[PDB]
Amino acid sequence: MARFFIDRPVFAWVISLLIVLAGVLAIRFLPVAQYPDIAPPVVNVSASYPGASAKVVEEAVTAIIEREMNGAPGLLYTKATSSTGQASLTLTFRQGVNADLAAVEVQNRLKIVESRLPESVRRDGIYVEKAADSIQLIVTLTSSSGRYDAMELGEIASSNVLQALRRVEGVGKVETWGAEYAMRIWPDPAKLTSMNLSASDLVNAVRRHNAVTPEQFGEIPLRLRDVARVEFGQSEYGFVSRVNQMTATGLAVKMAPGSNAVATAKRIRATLDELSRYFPEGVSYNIPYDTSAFVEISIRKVVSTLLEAMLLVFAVMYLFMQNFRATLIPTLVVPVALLGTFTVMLGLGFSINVLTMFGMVLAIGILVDDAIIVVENVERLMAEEGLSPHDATVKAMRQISGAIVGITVVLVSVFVPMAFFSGAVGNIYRQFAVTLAVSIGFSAFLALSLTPALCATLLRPIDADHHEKRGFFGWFNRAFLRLTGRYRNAVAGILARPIRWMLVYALVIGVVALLFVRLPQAFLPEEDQGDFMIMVMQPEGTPMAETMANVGDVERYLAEHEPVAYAYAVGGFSLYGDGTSSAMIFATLKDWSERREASQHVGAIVERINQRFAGLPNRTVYAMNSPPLPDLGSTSGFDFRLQDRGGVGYEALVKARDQLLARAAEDPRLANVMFAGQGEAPQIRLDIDRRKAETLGVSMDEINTTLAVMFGSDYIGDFMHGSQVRKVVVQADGAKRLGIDDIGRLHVRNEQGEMVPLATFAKAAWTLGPPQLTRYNGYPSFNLEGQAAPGYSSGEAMQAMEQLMQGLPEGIAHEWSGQSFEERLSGAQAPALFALSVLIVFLALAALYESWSIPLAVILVVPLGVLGALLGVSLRGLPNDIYFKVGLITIIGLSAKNAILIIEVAKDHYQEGMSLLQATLEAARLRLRPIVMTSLAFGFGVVPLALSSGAGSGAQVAIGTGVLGGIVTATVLAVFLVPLFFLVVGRLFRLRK
Amino acid sequence: MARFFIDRPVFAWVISLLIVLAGVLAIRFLPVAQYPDIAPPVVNVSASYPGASAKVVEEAVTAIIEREMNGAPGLLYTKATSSTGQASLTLTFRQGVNADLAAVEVQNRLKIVESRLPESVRRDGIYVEKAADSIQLIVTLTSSSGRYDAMELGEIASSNVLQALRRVEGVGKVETWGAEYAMRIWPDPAKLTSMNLSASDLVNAVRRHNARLTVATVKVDDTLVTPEQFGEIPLRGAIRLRDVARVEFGQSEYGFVSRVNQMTATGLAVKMAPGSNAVATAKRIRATLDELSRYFPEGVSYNIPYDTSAFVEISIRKVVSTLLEAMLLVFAVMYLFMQNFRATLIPTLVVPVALLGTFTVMLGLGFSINVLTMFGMVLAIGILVDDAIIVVENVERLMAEEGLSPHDATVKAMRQISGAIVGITVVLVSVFVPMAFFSGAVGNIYRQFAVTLAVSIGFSAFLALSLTPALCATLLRPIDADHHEKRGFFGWFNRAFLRLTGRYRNAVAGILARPIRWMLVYALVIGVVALLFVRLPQAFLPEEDQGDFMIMVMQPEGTPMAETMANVGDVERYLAEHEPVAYAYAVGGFSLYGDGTSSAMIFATLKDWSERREASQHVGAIVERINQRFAGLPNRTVYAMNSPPLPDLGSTSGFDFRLQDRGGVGYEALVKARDQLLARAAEDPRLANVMFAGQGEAPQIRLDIDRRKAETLGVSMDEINTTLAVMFGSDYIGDFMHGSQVRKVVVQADGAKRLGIDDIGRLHVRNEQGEMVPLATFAKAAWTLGPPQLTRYNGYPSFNLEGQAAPGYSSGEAMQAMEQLMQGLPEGIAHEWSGQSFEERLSGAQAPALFALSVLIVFLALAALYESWSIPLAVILVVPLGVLGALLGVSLRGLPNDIYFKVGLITIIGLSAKNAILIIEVAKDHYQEGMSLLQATLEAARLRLRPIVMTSLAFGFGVVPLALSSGAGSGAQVAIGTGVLGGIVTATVLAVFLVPLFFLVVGRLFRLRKA
Repeated sequence: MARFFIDRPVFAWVISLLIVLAGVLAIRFLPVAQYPDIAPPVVNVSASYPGASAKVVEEAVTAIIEREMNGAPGLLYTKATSSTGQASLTLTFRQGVNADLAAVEVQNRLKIVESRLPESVRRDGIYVEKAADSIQLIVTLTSSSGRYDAMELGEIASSNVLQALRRVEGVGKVETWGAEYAMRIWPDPAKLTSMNLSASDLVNAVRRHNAVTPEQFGEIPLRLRDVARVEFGQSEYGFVSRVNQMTATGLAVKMAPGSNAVATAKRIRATLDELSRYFPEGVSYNIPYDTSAFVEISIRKVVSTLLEAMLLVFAVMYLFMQNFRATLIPTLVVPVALLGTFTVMLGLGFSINVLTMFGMVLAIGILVDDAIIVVENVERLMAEEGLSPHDATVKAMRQISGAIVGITVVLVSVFVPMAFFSGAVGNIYRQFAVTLAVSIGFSAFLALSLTPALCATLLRPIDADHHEKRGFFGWFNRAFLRLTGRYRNAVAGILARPIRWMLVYALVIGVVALLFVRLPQAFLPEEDQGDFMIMVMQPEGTPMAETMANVGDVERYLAEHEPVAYAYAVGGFSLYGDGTSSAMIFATLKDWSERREASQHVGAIVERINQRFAGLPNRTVYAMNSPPLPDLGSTSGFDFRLQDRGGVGYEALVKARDQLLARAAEDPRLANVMFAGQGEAPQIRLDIDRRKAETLGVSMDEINTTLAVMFGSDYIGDFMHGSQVRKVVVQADGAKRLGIDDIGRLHVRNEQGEMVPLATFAKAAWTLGPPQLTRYNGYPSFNLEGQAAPGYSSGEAMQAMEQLMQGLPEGIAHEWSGQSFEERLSGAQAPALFALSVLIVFLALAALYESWSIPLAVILVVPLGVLGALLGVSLRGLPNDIYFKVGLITIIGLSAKNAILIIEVAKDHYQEGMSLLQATLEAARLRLRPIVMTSLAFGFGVVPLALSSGAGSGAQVAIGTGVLGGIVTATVLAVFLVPLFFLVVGRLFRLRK
Repeated sequence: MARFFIDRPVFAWVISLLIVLAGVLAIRFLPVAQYPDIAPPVVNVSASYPGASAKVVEEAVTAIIEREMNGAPGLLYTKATSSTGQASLTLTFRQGVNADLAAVEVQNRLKIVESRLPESVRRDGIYVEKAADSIQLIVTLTSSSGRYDAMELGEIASSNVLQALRRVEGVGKVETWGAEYAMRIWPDPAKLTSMNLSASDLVNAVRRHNARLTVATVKVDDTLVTPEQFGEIPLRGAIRLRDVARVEFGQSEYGFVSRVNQMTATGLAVKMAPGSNAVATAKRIRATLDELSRYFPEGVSYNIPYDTSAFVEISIRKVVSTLLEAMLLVFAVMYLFMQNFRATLIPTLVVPVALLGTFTVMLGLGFSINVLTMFGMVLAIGILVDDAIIVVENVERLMAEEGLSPHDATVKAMRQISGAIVGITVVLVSVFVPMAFFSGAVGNIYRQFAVTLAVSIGFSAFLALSLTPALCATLLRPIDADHHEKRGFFGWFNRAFLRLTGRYRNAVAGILARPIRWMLVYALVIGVVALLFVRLPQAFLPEEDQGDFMIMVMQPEGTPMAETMANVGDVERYLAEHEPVAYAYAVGGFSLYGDGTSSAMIFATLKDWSERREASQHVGAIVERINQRFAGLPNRTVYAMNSPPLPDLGSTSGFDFRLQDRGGVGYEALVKARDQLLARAAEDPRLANVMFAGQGEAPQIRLDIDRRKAETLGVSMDEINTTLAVMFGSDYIGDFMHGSQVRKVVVQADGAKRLGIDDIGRLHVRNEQGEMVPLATFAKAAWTLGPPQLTRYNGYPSFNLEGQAAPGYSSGEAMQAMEQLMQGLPEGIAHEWSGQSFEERLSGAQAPALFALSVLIVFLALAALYESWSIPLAVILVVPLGVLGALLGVSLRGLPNDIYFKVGLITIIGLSAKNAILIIEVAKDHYQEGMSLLQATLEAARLRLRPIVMTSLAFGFGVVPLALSSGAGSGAQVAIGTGVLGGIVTATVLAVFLVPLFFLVVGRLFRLRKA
């Protein structure tokens, strides 16, 4: 069809312009994110057994539900956490499962197993939801005047902000982190012990008199305040959200799965604008934590990188062609293909993410390659034979179209298999594959439609002045001619002793194998997200005052030695277990431009935070950067599950856990390996004598009420306007300090009501036990989370954990979860990835060139490029990762292209009659210049990624360095060994001459 | 496209290799089953009202739920049954809806009226389930050491076997039947007479006493809910160990009586997860059971008394073996004729690739590998072989007759046949696709695979138009002079076939010479085909010996569990004496009720078919010996389901007549109307056997409560229920009998053995004050004859009537006749057809319409292929010839016009049509050359003789094994065989002697002329 467009330039221009218009419109309509939809579908099942406690809930509810859900279609795995009187089973389904249909199936199974579950549980009702549990944005209301305090701000948010934020499209759930006033003026057992009451008297009297100030609450006849004289109960600070050492209402925002974070954030901000339009007096919304900002800046940076790559490719193509129009043609080819790729992305639903932009940046050189071939040949014909631009273009098309077709076919074929892979790794592969393949296809189409027309119109007959530059360009031309002569001599040398150089090639293959073995595997690299979390782990049940003081210290440190714009945290909420004395500092860093030095990088900041809070047994303040992929995983470190598949028992499982933790501490590869589960806590066991209950005349439930007045919630009447709370909780437990044990002597209200302290009616034990019980995939498990020590990759850390598991008592498994599971999947997929890519290349070439020998040689070419990629990544110290594997695929494609460039022409000349040796040498010379030109163009197009620096540059460096090294060897080695490969193959298989 | 691939062999090779790899992966991922799911999505709602009258159950549970369900999306119809103590509402949903979403909606609608339902049912909880009552495999653990209790064995199973089986790949559910450990309150029958039972009060005390703290690490670890702890719990002399409980309980939780060959075991049913290979899943289960057996304390021997997977596997084996043997026979025939090993190799390579492509498409669409899929695979391999063999034969004959080199011969042969190939592909597509339009998924599968196998001949349009031409262009080597024809059997056979061809040409010339007579013969063929088609019974699926039979002992409404066990033992002994049963596991309850005391299920696995080869040892005869002879007792209704067909939906002329509409007419009035209607239906000749499937009214006793006197007295109605509970009262439960494990507590008068009948309206009742006053003073017990179960259809109490059409009378005609016979019945009563009747009423004329459409499309396509409006008529006329042989064979065999027969007939039509198209195309080409119609026709007949003979011989010999099948799936195999074999024989002979006549007749009639 090339001739058709040659004679119809207007038609080609029309097609190109239509493509450009479609691209612009698609870009306007295309959603923008950072990463594709890697979030695995997740369904949460929640049940409650108020009449039960921990480890009875697990046996009666958790185990039954998890056994029923076993065998669910698409069920990736199951994590079941059973607390006291509450069971939560999160069933993670594999990527590609309809969340709603999955929830439907879960509900069906839940109804099927409902009968087995305790009737109390059935009446309670087990809920099934699909909401994500990852906070994407936080909202805080701050009153500048200070008129509205925590309770007032919380009421304001609940009245306006809360419902409006839920109304916003794209957010699944808005969680509130505020608190409301209460009036817990109730004594401790020290007070009652000094007295002779079991607090039924006073609590009941307060209830009667309610039917009022805290003083008046205490001053109640049993008007004795002293009997109830305690610290002024006020739950207004109950779950205080500490933003920059201040108290503000916390509004966690969890965006709904499959929702554009940027658009959802924008909608949230607009709704907050309206709420502030109806603000009370001084209240204003101050979002302290956001994720979309890094997404936006990353997209901007990659766009800038793309522009720079385009500039560099123009530079190289000019250096070779040395004429503006000739360089102009491929530069015009580039954007059209990119815009068509954008349109296809919109058609397939692929959102504009960092990965697709990486694909475009890599594409640029591959896109220019074909037009480079076309224009180079047209110029050669227009100079050597002096053909008119039209005639030169026609002849060049006649002699170049086959090469164009072959190169495009091999590239698309190499980018085909990766798309078929599933999982989040499959999604990343799909992004890159779609981008590259569609771009290359459109590049070929333009190289056969637009490029010929431009070569026949834009190109003007070169005169002697342009023919002999007599300058730097002339020097380049003469030097390249000299290099071509030396290259011909070198290729003759390569073919002189084929056995020797083939042995060298086999050595190259061996070195490839060794390098691949040495290179450590890893997942996507870390980046300076601009925000991080400092989990202040505290002893379970420690006074919340200690946690709050520690949080204040953290906030001050972040405001003294760190560049933190927003140091937000929640008291009573943490990934430690969400305990009342557990907090997490959701710190947001300042601008990345301000944070330019290495110390100002988030990693160094976190390291300094750990150092500052090192040597603190009281508070384990562990800082962590935001996970690079917040969907598949939630913790920066690996997710290890210590499954008790053998059923060794809880105590034996704990022994295995502690031994593994000690060995991990010994292991140099591992670091910061900690048990996410909370430690054993003292649990009192009141073995109240039921027969004694019968004798006393107070029911066991009546005795339960007596110990509820001893320890139990009863919210009757509050009046404080601050939060407009009408619930004064009579919780004698929390008020003053009832937590201290009463095993010495409990206090009981007998049938008479004389309030004589309980002597032995309750057999208090005050033992200890686990706060929660965790099972993974139906096996009791302990969640051990660690990280790789500096100088070791994540894959190395995972392998270290696996090795240390060896030696644990039989019955202990090393299950992986979260991002660790995806890393295992990627490591398993990598061999299939490369092997399938090479196989598809071979088959495509075989069908294309109607032979097996030609694809055999082209396949022989690949290991050199693979070698170069490995060499570059090792030299820079980068680990093997998904980006490295994609780079490997690209290098396979480029090496195959460079191989074909020589091999096809050599095959043509050989079939004409030229001796295999002679044809090989002649081809090598003829195709030297196109190979070098295209390879340099592609390499310098990838250079900006390799040399990228700053926020969101680790990924760019990771992919670019490997691609650059591969293309470096995919040319230097190829131009010498491809002739050898073809010669040897032609000797092995008698090609038709 | 042949020219392209002829020039590019490696290209075609690559395409074929891609197809092969895709096929391998598809087979790796394809689901495997016996039959595909055809049943419309059905939701079962079950509820239990402990100790409630059937009429009471209908009034509260059945009616409310049924009424509310009306309105669910695609609710095709609603059927409801109200037994005593439980009710079941089957909601049949129209096909196309997702069963899961329907189940969720049903659950929500049940939630809507949960409150209205009685509190006891609320505690029990309405159970909603997608209809999957398919227990494929059964695992039982017998007391191997003779020292393990049934409940002990069940404990071992639940602890270890249950969870492991749940984890096993492709296991939907592992529901169990084994008896457990539940308490059973066992007071004396004089408890109320002596002092008072008032067991309600003490059981409420049990529930109240069991308590846990509400407030946080502090907790209570004291709760007494066990038989031993019942002496420590306050049970309200009064009842306690400290009070007077005495007789505690026994038999723990009496449950499903599990006896594997009269040996106590534990009931552990297993169902396959839908979409999982049953055979492979069975293998997984077997290995897991091996490991667990090693675990077992040498007394828990695992037994498999039931596994449907075995028959599925053996049938699939039969089919696969048939495929392999067919390929071998094709090799044999092609060597017999061509005598060139490479030429023999070519189709033996081409065919499997097309099969694998069919597998790939099948996986893509979602169709699951089933006996239907594989059986029809064996149908189209002959068609697959046919196209490859005609292509290679045309290539080789040019290499022999002419001196064309393999490449040139391939080019010319493809130039000759390609257009015909395209036309034939289209024709076969248009003859197989219409089968999909049927509302029967059986026909849909038999379409999809056969359609993509004619489009495996379309993959041959990418192989036999691409790969086969390429292979012939390369693998074929020029004939080694005449060395291929030596003095051996091969050469003599070749010479003899040449002589036969000469004789055949002379005979065809003779037939053409007198066309009128042979056309009259063809009309006679039409008449014979018609008459044979008339005299043939209609069926849907031929049953086969699965290797197992199910027995259900239905007994009077309630029989003592001891008596039920006695009858079960009698049946089991009879089976162990006069029947070849490998395993005879018996489980109480189950059957229609599901847990009914009278009901009893016997899963009895037969021996291997080899030892049961004798016809009397076939499952049909074995079931025949049962249900009579030993069985047939008046009260003991022991009936053996004679190998319930996996698609339990096939019904030749079954009428699902439902006298649903009540219109206020009393149950008695509806009974009268039912009797009148069934009598009149018996009288009318259009109708046949008509029965009232509902069980006849059994003796009973009612108790008019003294509710008015209870209003006057202090006796509450709940107090009356408690007095019943004292004497005739059970089904309440307890909790926490063994730790977290939740068991039950059941009040039983006089311990286990009350031994009382006169308790009816005799027991005194102490009032609210406590004064002993017989409720019999005002409450009266009266003998009655009430119905066992109340059935309501679409919200109307109905009498399900099952009938068949009288021989020769149309099913729809008989349904109209049923309606007319009803016409005139008392007002308020109406009819509603269900199941097969309902579907037929919806549409029954699909078949003629799509058949006519297929004929029209074929005619148009042939008109395109021949470039004439007259020539296709001959190809159309060819069709009945093939039908003749299938009809003759099925008549001689006596087999019915089953689905297998019909599909095989369609396949034979396709094969004969392909042959006819080839013949007529070649004849037309020769005519267009200039040769006279007669001579061109003769030449075409001569040429298109050897490929047809080879095709027919290979396919027929491949089909012969199936036509001679011996047990182990014999039914379907022999149906397919008989049909295809007869069609092949007659089709081939009549075609080669008549299609030339057809072309000649058309040419003379319509004045065909040169271009």
